[PDB]
Amino acid sequence: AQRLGEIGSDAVTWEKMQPLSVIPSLQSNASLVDINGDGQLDWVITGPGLRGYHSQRPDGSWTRFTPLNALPVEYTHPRAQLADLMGAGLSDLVLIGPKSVRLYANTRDGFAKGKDVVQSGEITLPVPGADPRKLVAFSDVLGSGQAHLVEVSATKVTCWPNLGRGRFGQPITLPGFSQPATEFNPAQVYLADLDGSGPTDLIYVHTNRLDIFLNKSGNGFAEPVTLRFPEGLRFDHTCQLQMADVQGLGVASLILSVPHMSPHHWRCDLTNMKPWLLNEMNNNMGVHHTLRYRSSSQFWLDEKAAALTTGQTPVCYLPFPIHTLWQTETEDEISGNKLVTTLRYARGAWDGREREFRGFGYVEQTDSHQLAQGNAPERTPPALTKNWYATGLPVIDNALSTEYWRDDQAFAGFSPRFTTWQDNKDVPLTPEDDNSRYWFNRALKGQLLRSELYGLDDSTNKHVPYTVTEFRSQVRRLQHTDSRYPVLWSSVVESRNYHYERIASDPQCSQNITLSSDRFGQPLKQLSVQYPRRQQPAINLYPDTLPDKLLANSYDDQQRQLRLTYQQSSWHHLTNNTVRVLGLPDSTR
Amino acid sequence: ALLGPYQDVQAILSYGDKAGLANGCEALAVSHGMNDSGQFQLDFNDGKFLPFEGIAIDQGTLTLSFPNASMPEKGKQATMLKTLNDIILHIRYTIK
Amino acid sequence: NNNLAFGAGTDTKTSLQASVSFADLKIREDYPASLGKIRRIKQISVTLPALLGPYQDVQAILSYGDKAGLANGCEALAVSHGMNDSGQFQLDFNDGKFLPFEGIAIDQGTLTLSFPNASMPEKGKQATMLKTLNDIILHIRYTIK
Amino acid sequence: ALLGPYQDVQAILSYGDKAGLANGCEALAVSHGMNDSGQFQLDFNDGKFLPFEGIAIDQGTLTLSFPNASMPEKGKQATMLKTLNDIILHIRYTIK
Amino acid sequence: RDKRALEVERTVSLAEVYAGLPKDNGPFSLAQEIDKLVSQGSGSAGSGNNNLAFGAGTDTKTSLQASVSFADLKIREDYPASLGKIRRIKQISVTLPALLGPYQDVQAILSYGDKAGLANGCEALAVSHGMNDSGQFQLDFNDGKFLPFEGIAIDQGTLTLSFPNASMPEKGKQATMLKTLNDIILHIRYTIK
Amino acid sequence: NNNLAFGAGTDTKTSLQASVSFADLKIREDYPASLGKIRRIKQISVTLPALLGPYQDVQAILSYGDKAGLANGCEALAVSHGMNDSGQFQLDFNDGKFLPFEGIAIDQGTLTLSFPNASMPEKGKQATMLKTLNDIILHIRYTIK
Amino acid sequence: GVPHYDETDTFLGPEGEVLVVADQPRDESTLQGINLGATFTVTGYRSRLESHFSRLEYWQPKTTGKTDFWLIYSPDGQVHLLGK
Repeated sequence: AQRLGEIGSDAVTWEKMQPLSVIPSLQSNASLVDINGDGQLDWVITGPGLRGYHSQRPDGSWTRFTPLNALPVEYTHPRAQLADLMGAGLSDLVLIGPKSVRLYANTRDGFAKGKDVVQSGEITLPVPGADPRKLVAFSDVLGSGQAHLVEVSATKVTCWPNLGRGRFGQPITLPGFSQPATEFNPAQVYLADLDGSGPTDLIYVHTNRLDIFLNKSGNGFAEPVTLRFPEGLRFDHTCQLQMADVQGLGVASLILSVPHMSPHHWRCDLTNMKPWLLNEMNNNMGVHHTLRYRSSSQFWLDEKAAALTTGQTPVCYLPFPIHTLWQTETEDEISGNKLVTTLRYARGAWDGREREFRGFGYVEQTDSHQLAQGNAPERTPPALTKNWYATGLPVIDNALSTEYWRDDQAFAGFSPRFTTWQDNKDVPLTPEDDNSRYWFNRALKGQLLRSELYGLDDSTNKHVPYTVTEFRSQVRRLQHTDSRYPVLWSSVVESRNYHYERIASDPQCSQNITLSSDRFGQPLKQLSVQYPRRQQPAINLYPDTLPDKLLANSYDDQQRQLRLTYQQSSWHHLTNNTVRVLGLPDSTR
Repeated sequence: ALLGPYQDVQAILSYGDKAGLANGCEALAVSHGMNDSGQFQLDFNDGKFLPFEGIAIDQGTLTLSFPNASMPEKGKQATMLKTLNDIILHIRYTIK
Repeated sequence: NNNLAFGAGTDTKTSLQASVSFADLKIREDYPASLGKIRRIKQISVTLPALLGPYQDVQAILSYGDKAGLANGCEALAVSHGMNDSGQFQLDFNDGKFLPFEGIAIDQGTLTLSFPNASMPEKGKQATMLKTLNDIILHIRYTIK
Repeated sequence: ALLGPYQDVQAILSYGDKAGLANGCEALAVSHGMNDSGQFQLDFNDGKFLPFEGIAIDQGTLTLSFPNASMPEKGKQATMLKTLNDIILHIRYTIK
Repeated sequence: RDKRALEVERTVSLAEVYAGLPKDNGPFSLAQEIDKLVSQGSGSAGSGNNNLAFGAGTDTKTSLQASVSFADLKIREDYPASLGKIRRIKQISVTLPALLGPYQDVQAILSYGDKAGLANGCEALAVSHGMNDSGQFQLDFNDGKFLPFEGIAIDQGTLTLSFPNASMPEKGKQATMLKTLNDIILHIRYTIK
Repeated sequence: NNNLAFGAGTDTKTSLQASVSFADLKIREDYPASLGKIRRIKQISVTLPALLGPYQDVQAILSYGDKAGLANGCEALAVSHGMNDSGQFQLDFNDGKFLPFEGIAIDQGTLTLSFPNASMPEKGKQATMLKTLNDIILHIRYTIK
Repeated sequence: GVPHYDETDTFLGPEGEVLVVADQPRDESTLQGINLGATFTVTGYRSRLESHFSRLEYWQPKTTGKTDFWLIYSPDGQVHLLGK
């Protein structure tokens, strides 16, 4: 996918096809599926005598062949399907019979010993492919976040809840769906979460129109919405209806692919905004807040495009698009002014091991004033704030430093410190292996690492921040006598503040350092550092509208002293099986 | 019908009238239920007549028989038949 | 020779016919003359993109309306499915037999595709299928020699 | 069962009784475990009798032997067997 | 004197052939030269036996001919000499990974422009769909017959792939498909003995 | 007989060879002796789970380095790709011919797999492919009699 | 995955962090002087990411006539009871 048009447009296109530079040589009995739940599609080979895969990395390279630790003999069985029945986000291997299911849990390196799960009561499950007059598929039609086993026929929709581990509940009838039953053909039944909500809707294709039944939260279907096809297009058994968020809108669009001697495609957009988001607030006292959202995939495309203009190869570490807040607008009625906050996000990421979103490694905020007409000659320029945060994935966190504003005379920047609580000391540690590196780095997630503030004026020093703030975090290992993960604690050990006021030279700068802390994170020893003024460089970089010799007259000796404020402290802790009181102050010097 | 991955169906299809049925083309077994031919392999080129071949398309009667269907006697088809929605014949015929 | 019409037989009046002149397809022009003048049809399959139900079949006859070395029984072809549907239960170019329409010059004559039981007023079985038919696609295999 | 990345199955199927077992139709080797008819190529029309062909459906016993199964001997199949959920025989037979 | 020969496949990208010509032979990007030659009703690209050009027949002046010298493909360097000196083509298949849909055709002729132990009618192959396209309705390597191009030494002579009705000014039928042709791939099967 | 080396031939110095002793594979111990003593190879295919570029092939020769009933041309097998690549354009177990390596005792002699143009400081074509080759797999079909 | 309820499961705390066992299990019968009627196994927990250093306990009866429960000891001496 590519950004179409200028950066900031919401248009999406695709580039000229190019061969991938590298692909797996083994493409026999293989398919492209995610079997680890990493977000990386795996070219998975299950051939005669060989089981393994090549995972597609986010930078475009592939891993080497990785053997599976264990694959079921039945993997290749004609009724084999993959579905999440464990409720783990992984695709498990399952065979469905009418009274039982054979389930092999996905253990993320191979599969578990298969178990036969017998269904309770008199529950009888549909077996997909058993009857050409109806559709049987795994989909979420209740909006619970689990695929359920669903049977769709001309007269009714029946759902069997997924209770986990192959157990199914009693069938639920979801009323409202109905076709002529002579004209009913399961081939024409498509499922999608078109409104961006929990449950999946049902689309029935008729040759000249789409019959869309919205899913009323698992309690049946809404009356069908009929969308006529554009003139000249008719749907048939050769035509494909696809449903995908090709536009990054958070919702699928309907795509009609028709290969009739010359493939052509049509797309229906039902919305350009995700429906169920808070959109407005009005407090009836003149304050009106409007929210807008933009998906993370559109921010990615802008990032991608920007890289092209600089010859760089960006990597998206976030396979799962999310809707972030963008263009928050506050209108002050009575007054007539508008305040607009624009956010821009970049470099966000998905964990892949804990299957969670880590956050964005970068957030950029603008702050603009649209003053009421007639009030001013465009006074009050907009501001810009750049914020860098740890994602805890040190492929991003390490890259973020090149985006920082450069001051050639700056103090050395920060890097995270890792320690272990050893004989009650904050002892430095270099993580022993990759598991520790993972657990330690993730403990940094969400920490603000740097913040820069700029005014967006029309001056000559508009590219110099007013302020810069830097932080250094630390992660301490407190306990690892457990399952593989450690108990970790983290805080900011150092914080550095620069004040440039848009003058690149002669900044003020100070730093707060916690030299030592207790087992409960209390600041046993702290230091505040006030750094001296730089010794008067040759080039002023001041407005030079100043009184004669003012700059010379602005230098003094107090400004050249290094100040270290040093404070000792102690606290009481009442810790027993019945009492827990921490941090009661005792003393300080 | 709802058969599992390792579950069969037992049924016999036969022609109930006078016709030049070959010996062994008089009746056909059904075992898997999915477009199930009366044979382990289907080949229209093996030099042999197929089951029911040569029967006029408009004469006589077909019967499909499910043994062990009765529920009160605990038959085997008895539980599966309660899940059989329809019966579909696929008839290949020729016009000459 | 490029039209639609109902039949004029005694049992085909309710059949819907479509026809095409080979001469108007300009197949010959696709390849240089120098490659050979004898250009004859090897095989024809028919695709009928249409919306059909799961047990709904197609009844259609493809036939050649001209003088040609049609073999006895290669004069006409049935269509049952409409998905690159040949006139045979099996298609084999090596069974020692001539195929339906084999040997017809690519320029000469007219094909007709006849859909019986088409007229809606007569409650024809195909009357509802034809209304979901979007095109007719022929797949013509031929040789140059 | 589940197999490691290069693991195969070693098992012999044989008939433990008096029957017209042709020379080499006495026993069959299993290697992949999936509808594993122990033939490099299965053909029901090659003019030969297949393994176990002709044995009456109600006579004698089948044995399925898994060599190198004992865990104390560190047998190679020992860990495969620990993951084996069931054993399934797909039996084709004819009525005449 | 029979011998099971080593049966060897090799894949050839013409884009990499023309792109890889010595500078003095006029190396070029295939897709781009095709676009120019289609838009113009004439011209050529490349040199020698490694080129693109319009044909000079009486009914081929509107066709584009892609030419490839076998000698320059260095097929014989892929395997050591000691495996056998006879290295001959068994079969050639043409893949045109074009945006050619399932209901669209390509008209192209593959031919050998030299003297060789060819069968009559095996000197030229028709390519109609471009997907591992052998000019056969069915491919059978055991039907008792010689295949198109069978027996040609792997380092001798030149192949031509001709696309008729290519010239855009003549409103040629292929003129629009050729502008979207990303590459030409030849799958060459040959044996060693 | 269980090693990696460059070939000693005049045109093999840039070929990377791998060799394996059948005797050390202990194929023989997979099944009990009572099932038959004559255990012979029927067919061998090679699997090569490496990464490749756009249209690159794999060049490798599999051969038997010992005394055996090797028919003329069943002495060695060429591999063109890694997908369980047999020695032919088509594998047919019933075409009336012996297959490469057929009849070799399962526990005797040594196989060699040779990758020509392997050396990097020579710019061998396979030099890069080999750096993406994590394993080499032999799928062996054999019979007990 | 869906929990097994067989103590192979893990738990999430007040904020959705994974709890780990910190304290070797101990027995108890009286909670703040209240004789609960049964002996409970009491296991202590910490969050994997230890935010605010609270301490959690899981009380598991050694009987069948009683249910389990959780306690939380906040850093300010505040004590919470959940699920009793």
